[PDB]
Amino acid sequence: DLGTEFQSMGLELFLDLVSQPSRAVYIFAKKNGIPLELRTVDLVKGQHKSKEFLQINSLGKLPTLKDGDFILTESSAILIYLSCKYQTPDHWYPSDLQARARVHEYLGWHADCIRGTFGIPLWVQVLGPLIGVQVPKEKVERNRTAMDQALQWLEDKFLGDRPFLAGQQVTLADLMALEELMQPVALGYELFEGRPRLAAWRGRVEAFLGAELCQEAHSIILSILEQAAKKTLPTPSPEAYQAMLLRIARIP
Amino acid sequence: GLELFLDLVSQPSRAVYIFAKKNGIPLELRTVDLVKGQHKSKEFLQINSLGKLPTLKDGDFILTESSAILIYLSCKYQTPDHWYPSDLQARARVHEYLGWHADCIRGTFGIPLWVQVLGPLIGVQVPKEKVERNRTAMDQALQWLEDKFLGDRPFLAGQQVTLADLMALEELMQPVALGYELFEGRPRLAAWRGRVEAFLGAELCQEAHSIILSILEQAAKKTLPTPSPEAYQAMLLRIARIP
Ligand SMILES: N[C@@H](CCC(=O)N[C@@H](CS)C(=O)NCC(=O)O)C(=O)O
Ligand SMILES: N[C@@H](CCC(=O)N[C@@H](CS)C(=O)NCC(=O)O)C(=O)O
Repeated sequence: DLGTEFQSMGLELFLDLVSQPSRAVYIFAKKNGIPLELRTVDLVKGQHKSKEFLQINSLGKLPTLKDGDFILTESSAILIYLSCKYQTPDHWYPSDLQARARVHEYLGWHADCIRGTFGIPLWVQVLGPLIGVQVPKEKVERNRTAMDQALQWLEDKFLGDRPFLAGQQVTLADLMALEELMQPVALGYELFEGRPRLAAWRGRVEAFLGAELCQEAHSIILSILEQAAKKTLPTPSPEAYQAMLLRIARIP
Repeated sequence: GLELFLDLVSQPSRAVYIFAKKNGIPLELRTVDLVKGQHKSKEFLQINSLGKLPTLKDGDFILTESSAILIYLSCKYQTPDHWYPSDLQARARVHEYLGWHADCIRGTFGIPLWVQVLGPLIGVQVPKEKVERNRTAMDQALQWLEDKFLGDRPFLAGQQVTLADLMALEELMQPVALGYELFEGRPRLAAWRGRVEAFLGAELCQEAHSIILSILEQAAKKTLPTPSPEAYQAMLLRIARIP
């Protein structure tokens, strides 16, 4: 038992930029100059279900942080953990009791109404057809309606007449939300059209993060539909296939 | 004074109720009857536009989400550190559980109430295929609870009871109350429940679980309220997101 499933010199982030929470953690680290050894784990190929990866995260999900012997999953937990270990600027995760509660409030609602809803178009347009499975139209339509309702709440409850989702500055909440919303955008769902306040929010977040950073975070997802069309994606392993079938059958 | 809007039929409502009672945080409890539809009434929507429970009102500061409310209260009233430890890694274990919980527990464990009580109340059956898929999903999630989170440790995020255990126990009680004996065959999980329940106290557990433990019989006796049209609408949407 040599622990050769090989460490980098420092902090390791196991990720795939096709994944929304992977992109959120990637961006946070890059923007703050947190030195991470990025380890690519190819979801479509099934490397997350490889013997090697399951030794690191038994759940076989991305992203995963490895800080020495300390292995941490869940983007929200990773983002917060990095923020306090690397003492990032307060605005991301405010200390103030109430401003922090607003971030935790968004992250909780996000997990219910954004996560698991906005990623469905990749399954419909790319990943299902990749393994010969079509998502029924009734479900696609239901998903479109749910996305619309969630965006409406995003504007009305969280953003309102304010600049960011949880107050006056960019927080972990804005990062999490943007990267989920990018998944359908990259597949040609024009989510920001007809929604000016959300559109301006997007520009505000991207302006803050920086074009070059956004560009390289989103590169892979912005190209995936065209790659699928030209049949250049990996063939899923049997383990990825199993997981894919389960995810597709979780679509309501 | 603090106000907590809740219904003890609701899992996250129960989690917050328990935390506050156990720590003696003085709350004005404000019952909002979910089955009736009071959560979609105009007066409650003036409090939480999302129309969901639980909701906390601290002066003119209105906060939703049980996880966020639990953390807020923990800091506000400076409760024993173990619930929400300050230590960087012990804290992350709590947040890690809460994130996974929101994916794999919340939305899966509540389904049997919809299958057995709430759907039938408004004339809608959940298809057998979905009930079986749900049973399989609960069993996979329980397995992860035991293998990844508990392991051979006493609680879900370490050596002491945290917010994670409270959230987990109250979701797991929903099917238990409806006759799913999900602790059968799972010694680590059964032991964990014993530990948590011993810490909270028998009386507090009984108060928190009384309503959900009597709901099946209320459905059988036909004594549940008639949902408002707004509640009916929300019910139909919830039922249709069952996969
Ligand atoms: N709530 C988790 C979600 C993690 C997650 O489900 N990640 C996906 C990629 S976006 C994954 O690894 N899926 C592979 C699988 O479930 O087999 C987080 O934000 O970290
Ligand atoms: N993630 C939220 C979930 C809140 C929630 O969905 N509560 C349910 C009752 S358990 C509710 O109010 N449902 C009514 C509806 O959605 O119309 C939390 O833990 O507070």
